[PDB]
Amino acid sequence: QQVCTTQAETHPALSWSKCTSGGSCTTQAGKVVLDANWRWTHAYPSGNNCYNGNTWDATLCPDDATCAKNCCLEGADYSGTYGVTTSGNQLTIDFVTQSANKNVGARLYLMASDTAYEEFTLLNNEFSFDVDVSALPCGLNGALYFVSMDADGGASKYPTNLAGAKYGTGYCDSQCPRDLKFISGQANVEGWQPSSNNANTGIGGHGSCCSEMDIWEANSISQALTPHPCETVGQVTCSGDDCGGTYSNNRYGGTCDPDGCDWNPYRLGNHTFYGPGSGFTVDTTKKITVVTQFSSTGINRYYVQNGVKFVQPNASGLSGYTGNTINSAYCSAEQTAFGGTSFTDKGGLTQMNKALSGGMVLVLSLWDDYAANMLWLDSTYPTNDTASTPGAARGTCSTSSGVPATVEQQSPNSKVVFSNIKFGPIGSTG
Ligand SMILES: *[C@@H]1O[C@H](CO)[C@@H](O)[C@H](O)[C@H]1NC(C)=O
Ligand SMILES: [Cl-]
Ligand SMILES: [Cl-]
Ligand code: NI
Ligand code: NI
Repeated sequence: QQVCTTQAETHPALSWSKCTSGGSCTTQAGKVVLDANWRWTHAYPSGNNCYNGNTWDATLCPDDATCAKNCCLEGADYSGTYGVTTSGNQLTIDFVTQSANKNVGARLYLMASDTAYEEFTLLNNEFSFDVDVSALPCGLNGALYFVSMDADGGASKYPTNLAGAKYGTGYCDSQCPRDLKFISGQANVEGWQPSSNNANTGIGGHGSCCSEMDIWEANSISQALTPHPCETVGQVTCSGDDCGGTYSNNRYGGTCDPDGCDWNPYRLGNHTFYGPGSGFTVDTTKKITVVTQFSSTGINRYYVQNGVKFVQPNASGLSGYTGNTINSAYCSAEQTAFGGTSFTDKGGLTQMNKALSGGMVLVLSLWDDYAANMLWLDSTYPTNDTASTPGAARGTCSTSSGVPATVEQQSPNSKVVFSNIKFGPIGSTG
């Protein structure tokens, strides 16, 4: 895509800490950038909208290549349109923001500079952040995660991407998402189908696949930590159903693992660890520090709240696994007990570790779920199962919760607040 400037693009500043072996940390002057899908796209250098509602303009966009030549991305009013603000080391994302239109959430990337995403190599290192999920009810997901995106958004590979990282291009993840309007310097107009339950979204003929490490997906009720490997570490474009993922006729027919080897303490039999108020070990009405440590043998986790350190609880009642670590033994035991082969079919932790040994881009988002109402995170899922089905129970939310139109109407002032990001070798951030 091209770049237009009737709306200025200024990336909100966000401080974070880089720590070194020995525990010295120094402040990094980062910034964040809004994903290109949230932006206004119109004719370059000026003219009609290329995309409006959930359909493309056929004249401007007769094919994928011509569309990208004819259409530009605009700048973003982060606070006024998207409900995104920063202060020092703190980032806030509001759920519903009303201005010209109703905006729902956001997806943002941490930048090293105004033209480059920050690239984190996770293996042998740890990532720490603080989060306030108190204003995230059932059906919402405040997510902090990593994907194997190109640092320049693909600009050096695809000359028709003139927008680059400055405009939040180049997203990919383990779903091989097909809802993206621009992939690898081309529009996704050919075969585009509007969503039946969402006025603003659709599904195109291509998707964008890459490795993904979901450090944090959570609301005030439930949370999960999930590696997702892909057969190719970095970005690849897929076609149609061969993308796999939720919006495809065969979920597992692609090159990424859309399920992942997930660790949700509630799903793993600990129903008192995480939740609102003093009945839980980690009280979700108050700020939580979440630390995640990556090794060739596994992923370890601890929390700090009110100055008190709590390690990840052990899996409870999982046949053949007694630890608290995402390692190959856990991922196999999980598949054996709960079902599925996707994670190991796509190369498991060995393949995940290849992505963790290269640069990954930090993604911060807030979303509601137009496929499954977030029931997979915070309720019983699938709903035709009950608590007696192994792995069915993931949280205490009602099976009727999380319908997007309902949560958007009911809880529009929901928000997530991420802060105090720290990164360095294992043991260095604490
Ligand atoms: C849940 O985790 C807490 C904190 O680690 C622990 O004290 C408690 O025994 C765990 N519950 C079960 C059922 O294992
Ligand atoms: Cl229980
Ligand atoms: Cl419970
Ligand atoms: Ni194609
Ligand atoms: Ni219980």
